[PDB]
Amino acid sequence: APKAVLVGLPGSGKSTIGRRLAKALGVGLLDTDVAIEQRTGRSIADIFATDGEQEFRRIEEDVVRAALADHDGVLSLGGGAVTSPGVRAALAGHTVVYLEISAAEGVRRTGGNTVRPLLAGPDRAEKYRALMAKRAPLYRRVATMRVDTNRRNPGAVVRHILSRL
Ligand SMILES: Nc1ncnc2c1ncn2[C@@H]1O[C@H](COP(=O)(O)OP(=O)(O)O)[C@@H](O)[C@H]1O
Ligand SMILES: O=C(O)C1=C[C@@H](O)[C@H](O)[C@H](O)C1
Ligand SMILES: [Cl-]
Repeated sequence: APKAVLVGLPGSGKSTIGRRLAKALGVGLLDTDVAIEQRTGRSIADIFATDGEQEFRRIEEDVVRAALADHDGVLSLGGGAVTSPGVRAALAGHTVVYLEISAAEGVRRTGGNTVRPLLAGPDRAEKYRALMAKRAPLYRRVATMRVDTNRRNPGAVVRHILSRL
């Protein structure tokens, strides 16, 4: 089982806090987004564009289930993995760290638009707040630890988690 599974909105720090937390624990980071682009050989954008979200979500879920069983390090989920109920089910019993971020900050953290199909285009503030409205209940539902990352720097978020594992 992972030492911890990080979830939260795009730009909440999953990948960054993931890396740093893995380094601190001396374990591997598995980043499901990364695991998908390797498993498929495609970008996340290319999948969303050629295959659609439903098809991404299915590939994501399979990867997520395997990671949850096979990885003993830090597992960072794609930002919308929690929208799959099979994902949410496979999370039950795990150490799930919900990185919380305000919309204004999240908007700004994602502002060099990392790809992110679902944040792409203009009206990014609006889209980000709508992602938050829909997913926040889902993150809270799967979370065993909620960490506010709003005015905490990545090292402090890492320490807050480490101290609570
Ligand atoms: N606690 C934090 N404080 C400041 N910037 C952060 C923090 N967490 C992440 N970031 C920055 O925000 C950007 C998005 O982080 P990332 O780890 O890619 O988020 P996610 O994996 O959740 O999309 C990165 O440049 C990272 O450097
Ligand atoms: O639905 C989402 O919020 C996301 C999906 C993909 O772009 C990536 O899996 C990412 O981490 C965000
Ligand atoms: Cl994300």
